[PDB]
Amino acid sequence: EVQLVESGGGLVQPGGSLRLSCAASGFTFSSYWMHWVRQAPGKGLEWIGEIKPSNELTNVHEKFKDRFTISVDKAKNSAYLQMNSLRAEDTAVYYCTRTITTTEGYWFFDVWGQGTLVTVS
Amino acid sequence: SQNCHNGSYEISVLMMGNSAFAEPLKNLEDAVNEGLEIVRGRLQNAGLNVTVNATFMYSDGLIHNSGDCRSSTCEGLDLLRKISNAQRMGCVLIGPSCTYSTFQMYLDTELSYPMISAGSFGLSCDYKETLTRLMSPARKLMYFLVNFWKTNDLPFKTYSWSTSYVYKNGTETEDCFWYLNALEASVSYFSHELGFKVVLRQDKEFQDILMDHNRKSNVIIMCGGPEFLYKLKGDRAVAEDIVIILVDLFNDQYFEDNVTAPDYMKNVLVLTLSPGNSLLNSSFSRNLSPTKRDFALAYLNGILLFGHMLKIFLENGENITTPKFAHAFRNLTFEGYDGPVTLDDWGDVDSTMVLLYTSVDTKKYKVLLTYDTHVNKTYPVDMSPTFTWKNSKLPNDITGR
Amino acid sequence: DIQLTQSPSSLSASVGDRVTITCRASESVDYYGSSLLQWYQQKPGKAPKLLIYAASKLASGVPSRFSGSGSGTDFTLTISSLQPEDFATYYCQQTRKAYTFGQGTKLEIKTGSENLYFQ
Ligand SMILES: *[C@@H]1O[C@H](CO)[C@@H](O[C@@H]2O[C@H](CO)[C@@H](O[C@@H]3O[C@H](CO)[C@@H](O)[C@H](O)[C@H]3NC(C)=O)[C@H](O)[C@H]2NC(C)=O)[C@H](O)[C@H]1NC(C)=O
Repeated sequence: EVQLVESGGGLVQPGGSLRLSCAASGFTFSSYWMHWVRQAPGKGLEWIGEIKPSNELTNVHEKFKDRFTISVDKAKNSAYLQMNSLRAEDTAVYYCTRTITTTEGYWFFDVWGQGTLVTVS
Repeated sequence: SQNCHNGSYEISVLMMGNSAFAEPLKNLEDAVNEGLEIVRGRLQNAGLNVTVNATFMYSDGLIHNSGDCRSSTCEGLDLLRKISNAQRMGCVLIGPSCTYSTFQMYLDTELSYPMISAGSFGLSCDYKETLTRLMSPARKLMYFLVNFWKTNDLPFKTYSWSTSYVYKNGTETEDCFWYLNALEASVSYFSHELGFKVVLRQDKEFQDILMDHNRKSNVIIMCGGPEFLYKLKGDRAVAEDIVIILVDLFNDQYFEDNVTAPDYMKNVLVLTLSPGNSLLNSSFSRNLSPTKRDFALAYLNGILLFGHMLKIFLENGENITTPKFAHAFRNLTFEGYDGPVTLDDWGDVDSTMVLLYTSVDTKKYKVLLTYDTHVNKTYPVDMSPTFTWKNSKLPNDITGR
Repeated sequence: DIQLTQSPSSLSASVGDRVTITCRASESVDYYGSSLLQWYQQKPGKAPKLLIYAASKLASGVPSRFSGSGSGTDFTLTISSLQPEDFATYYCQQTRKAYTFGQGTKLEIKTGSENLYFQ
C-alpha cells in the first residue's frame, strides 16, 4: 500500500524554525514528485512547493522561496520541509502529497499524509 | 496507429516559419497538393483503391524542447502536448528541421515516424536512421571540395590544394550558413584534410586579402550569389593568381543562353547543382522563382517518395506502421517531378554538382567538371578551358614566391 | 497564479437530492483540448481525496453519482442522489499553471432527524 506519514508539527515562537518530515512507504520514491501543501482556516489549501527525489530538483513557490526549503533523504525514503522565520500567518495543518501521471498524461495529487499541525504564537 | 490504416493514409506536413523559408506557405501547400494529385493518379493506375490525405500541421513556433524544464508541471505539460501531436501524426512527417522532433522521435508514435526533410543541411543530421533529406546536405558539398582539392591529375588542375580561406559574415541564407559551418567545424572532413584554414568574418578581411601579396592562400570559398560577391569585392582589383569558389547550388541563371558573365566573375569558379533536367515549363514553376523553387520541389518529391514507398509496401503486401517502412527510405531511385531522384544508403539526395568557369573568349559560363555524389567521383568536362589565369590553368593553392 | 473561485461558500440538502458546486478560474485552465481541472473531497478529519480529474474523468473507485463538467474558466461538480457519506468540504484544483485550489464549498446538512453541519 502507498502511504505517506508526517511528523515534526507542534508549537513554535515567532521568528523560530521547524523541520517537517514526510516518511514514505510502499513505492519507488525517486520517480514521483513530492509536494508540500498547507491548510489554514479561511485559507483553504495552499501549495508550498515540490521536489523530484531522483535528481533532487526543487521548485518552491515565490511566496515561500525566501524562508521555506524542500529536501529529500533517498536512503530514508523521506521528504522534508524546513520552515524558517515563522509568523502567526504560518499557523496551519501541513500536508505532504505526491503527483501521479495517468496513461493519458493527466497529473494530480493522489495520496496524502495524515497531516501535522504547526502553531505559531 | 489511427490515420495509417486500410484505405486511409495521412501525411503530416510541418509548415514552420521565419526560417530560410518564411515564403508563402500557400506556395508550399500548392506544391504538396500537386504532389498528392500525382500520387493519387499513380496509385489508381497501379489498381490500388486507396485514399491519401494530408494533415497540414502549421507551426511557426521554434519553441524550446523538453531539455529545459523549470518544474514538474513543465514535464507533464510537455507530455500532454506530445500525446495530442502523436494521435494526429500520420504515416510520414515532411518538414524543414531536424532535432526538436528527436526527443519525440523516441516517443512510440508509429515506430519512429519516417521523416522526410526538405532541409537539415547541417552535419548534426548526418547518419540519422529515420531521416531522409531531399536537398544536398553540407556533407556532400564537403566531399566534393576534398576530392577537388586532392585532384592534381587534370591538364588544367596540376596542383593538389592544401590551403584555403572561408568567408563567413553571418548575414548569409540558412543553406549558405550551414554549408560554410561544415567547412568551419574543426571535426569536419574538410578541416581534417586542410593544413591551413582561416575563417574570414569581416568584409574588410576579405577585401584586404584580394590585394595582399603576403596572403597564405590563393583560394577563397564563399556562399551566395554573384551580386553578393560584387557588393563585397567592390571596385577593388583581384590578384592574378586568386581563385574564388562561389557556392550557389540552387541558382539556374548560369545555364541560361542569354547570360553574359559580369567582369568580376572572372577569377570565380561557381559551384552549383546540375540545372533541373527540365526548367521553366509548368505554370507554377513560372511564378515561384528563387532557390525556394527547389525548397518547395523537395516538399513535392517528398509526397512522391511516400507515394512510391506506399505502393511498393502494399504491392509486396506489408504494413506501414512497421519500423521497416520507417527505415526504408534509402538506397532507392524513385520517380520525381522533374526526373529520377536517387537516395544514398543514409537517405540523402544524390546530385550532380557542376563547377563552372568564366570563358575569357565568350564571356559565358562553361562547365569545367561534374561530380556525382552517388559514386563520389569527379568527371572532367572541359579539358582545355579558357581561364584568365596563366597558361589557362588553375594556379597553385600557395603564393608562388 | 490562476485564482479559483467556488460558488456557493456553503450549502444544505437532504439524502437523495441533486446538488451543484461551481468553480471559476481567473484564466483558462485548458491545454490541447483538455481542461486541467480536478475536484477533491476533503472529508472531516481526513485528507483531500481525488473525485474528478481532467474536468470530467471519474477517479478509480469513486461512485458514478459524482460528475464533472465545463471548459476554459467555468466548471461544475454535480452530485446526484446525495448519500450521507457525500457530506464533506468540496474543493476545485487546477494543474495548468503550478498548483492552486479553490476556497472550498461546504456541503453541511439535514439527513433526517440526524443533521450533519460544519462550523
Ligand atoms: C562517398 O560515399 C559515402 C556516402 O555516399 C561516404 O560515406 C562514408 O561511409 C559511411 C556512410 O556510407 C559513414 O560511416 C559510418 O558507417 C557506419 C556503418 O554501420 C555507421 O554506423 C556510422 O554511424 C558512420 N560513421 C560514423 C562514425 O558516424 C562515413 O562516415 C561516410 N564518410 C564520411 C567521411 O563521413 C564517403 O565519405 C564518400 N567518399 C568517399 C570516397 O569516402
